[PDB]
Amino acid sequence: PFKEVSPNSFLLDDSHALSQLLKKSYRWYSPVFSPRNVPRFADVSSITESPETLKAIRDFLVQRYRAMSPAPTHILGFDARGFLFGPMIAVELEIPFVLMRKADKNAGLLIRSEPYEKEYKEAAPEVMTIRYGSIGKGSRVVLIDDVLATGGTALSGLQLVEASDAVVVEMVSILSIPFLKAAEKIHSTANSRYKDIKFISLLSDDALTEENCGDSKNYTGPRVLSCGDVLAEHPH
Amino acid sequence: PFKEVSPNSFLLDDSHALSQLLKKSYRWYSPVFSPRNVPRFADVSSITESPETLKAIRDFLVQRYRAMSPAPTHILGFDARGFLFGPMIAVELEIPFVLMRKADKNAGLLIRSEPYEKEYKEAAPEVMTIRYGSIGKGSRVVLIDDVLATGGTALSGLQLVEASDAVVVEMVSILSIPFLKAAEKIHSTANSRYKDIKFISLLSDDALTEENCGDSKNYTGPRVLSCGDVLAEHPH
Repeated sequence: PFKEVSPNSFLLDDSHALSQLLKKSYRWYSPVFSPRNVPRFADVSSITESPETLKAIRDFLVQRYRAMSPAPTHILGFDARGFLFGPMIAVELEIPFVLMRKADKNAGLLIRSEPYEKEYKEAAPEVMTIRYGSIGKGSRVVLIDDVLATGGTALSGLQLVEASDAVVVEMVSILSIPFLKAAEKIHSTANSRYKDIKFISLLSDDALTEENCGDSKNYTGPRVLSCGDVLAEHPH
Repeated sequence: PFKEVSPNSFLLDDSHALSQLLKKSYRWYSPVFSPRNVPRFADVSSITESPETLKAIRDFLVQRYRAMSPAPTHILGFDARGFLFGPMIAVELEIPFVLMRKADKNAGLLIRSEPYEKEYKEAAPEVMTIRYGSIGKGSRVVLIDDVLATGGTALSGLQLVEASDAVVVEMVSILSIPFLKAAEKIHSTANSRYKDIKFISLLSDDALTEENCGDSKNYTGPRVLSCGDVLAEHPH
């Protein structure tokens, strides 16, 4: 079951088989072996390439929403890693999977989010969208993505669902980075207007150790190799 | 069953329930209501937001790969729309779902594709990657994406699987645009080196009519609305 680690922010108890599987499967990479400058980049591929882990995520969440009352009406996934988990849950629940993407990636009349201005040593916030009418009045939406880091896109999701005159069931993520205090900040911003938004995570990055490092040890070459170069490494 | 519309390019017979459901569900948008300058932008959301259609795609393809011999070992989906269909099939087949993404989106040591130079009135081709070792020697990979248009990324997929010393089972897409002759061009390029690559599609865009137009009729406003503006349209 989910334990409240902080107000309206729940974490799956680490005894659960899903939590153990995630801890075992996850792989993170350091700057030299990743595309972003963060200490540990948690690779979503380490999850999707694991059949057992992918199935455990699907089963747990589907069971969770089937037993939920009132039941969710929609699943809104974030571009692009949220697309990896949303559809397999939505197909079982038999509800629509809506896409949250940048305007230049979305079709139809769109509704755009309004991100806050960035703070010193910033990092530009993303304006995200959903098609106008993809979610209606009375819709109960589950927001999904792989990792809850700073919470920028989660806030975009909240704004878009609110603008649509619908309610957020909860923000679910496979992994959370509690240090970045996304849930805490969202829960207090603008006089606690989002205080009632529930956040659920299946694993905390604090559970990831050196054993989860996917970095190649004692490697001094480039991070990216051309397909022609890789071809020359074997008889073909 | 799949019919050969051209050498190694198969289309699901339009009598199939899956083909009928796709024709009924699909929605396309013209330039003013889409993010790309094409006559008809086939919106993948019209598929994912349709529970019945999403389930029909999952059931058909899963059944197809379970009855396949030798059975596929991996499913490689294209960023980001391929992420929408791959995982729900891979979870049932209990095989890995590998991600093909641009280098600045992928973790670990990567293998990059080598796209051809563009032709007059061009449109810059994308260099795509997969993590080195995500697919090994002897792997039988199914490539998946929503639409087969020019085939640029499909070729990247083929190159990456080939470089990995693995074989392509087939390139599958929900929708194909036969007019752009992607299958024909890939099958002849570089002295027919990819002649044996099978292409399967579930629906041809020629089946999409005006009835599938998602455009708002007699609308003169902007394509994108801010969440604040949408909020003012209803009591809140």
